[PDB]
Amino acid sequence: MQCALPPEFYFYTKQVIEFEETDIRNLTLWERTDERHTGRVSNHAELRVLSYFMLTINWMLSFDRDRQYPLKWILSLTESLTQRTTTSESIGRNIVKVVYPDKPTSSDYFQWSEEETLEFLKWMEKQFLPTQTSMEMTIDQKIARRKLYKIFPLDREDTHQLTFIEDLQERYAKQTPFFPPARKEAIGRLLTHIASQLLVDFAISKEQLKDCISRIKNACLHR
DNA sequence: CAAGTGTGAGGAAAAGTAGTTGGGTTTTTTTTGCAGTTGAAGACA
Repeated sequence: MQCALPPEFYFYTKQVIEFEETDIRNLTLWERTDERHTGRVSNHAELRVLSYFMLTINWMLSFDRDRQYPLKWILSLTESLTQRTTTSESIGRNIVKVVYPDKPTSSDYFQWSEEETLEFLKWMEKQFLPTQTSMEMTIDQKIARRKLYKIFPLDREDTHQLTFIEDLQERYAKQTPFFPPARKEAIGRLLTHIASQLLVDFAISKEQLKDCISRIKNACLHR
C-alpha cells in the first residue's frame, strides 16, 4: 500500500520470503548482540523484509516474460507517485524528512509543494507549541517577549484534504489503465524511489541498505 | 570470497566560568553697629 499497491506483490515477496527468507519462516527479532562493537550482521528482520521487497519488485519486474506488467505501466506508477498530499501520512514523512539528514528530502524542503508548505505551518502552530512553557528576569525579559508576540499576534491575524485510503484509492485508479533498454531504465528509475521511501523512514546507509541488499543477493543463489 | 577479536575517538550540553567593561556608591582620612581697649608714632622737659 505504501505505493505501487500491486496486490500481487504482497505474496510475490511473501513467497520469496517463503523461499530463502529464513527457510520460509517469519523473521524473528535478532539476538542480544552482547558484544559492544555492534557488528552489521544485518539480522534485523525488517531490514531484510524491505530488501526482499525491493528485490522482488526488481526480479519479478525484470522477468515478467509473459509481459503482465506493461512497458508504459511501470513509469505510470512512477508519475502518479512522485509526491502528493497525504491524509496525514505524507505530511508526516515530510516532517521526518525535515531532520535534514543526507539531503534526500532536503530539497523537498526547498520544493515543498505549496500547501504541503501550508499544512506544515499548521502542524508547527499546533505541535511546536509543545515547544517551551527566560526565568526570573524581573518579569522583564518575559513581558517584553509577551508584547512581541502581542505584536505579530497573528495565528489568523473537501474538511478539505483527504485521508490515507482515499489517496491510496485514487492513485490505484490513476493507474486505472492496466488492461528493451528503456524499461530497464524505468525499472531502475522506480527502484531508486522506493529505496528513497523505505530508506527514509529508516537508518538508511546509502549502502548498508544495499550492503543489506548485497547480503541476501548472495544468500539467494544457493539453489 | 568471506567472517570474526581487539580497540580511540567524536560528539553533546547546562551550567559554570572567562574576558572586557562599567557602574557604583563605598568608603574616608561681599561691614552691616557697637564701645572699649592695646600698641603704636609722635612729641615733650
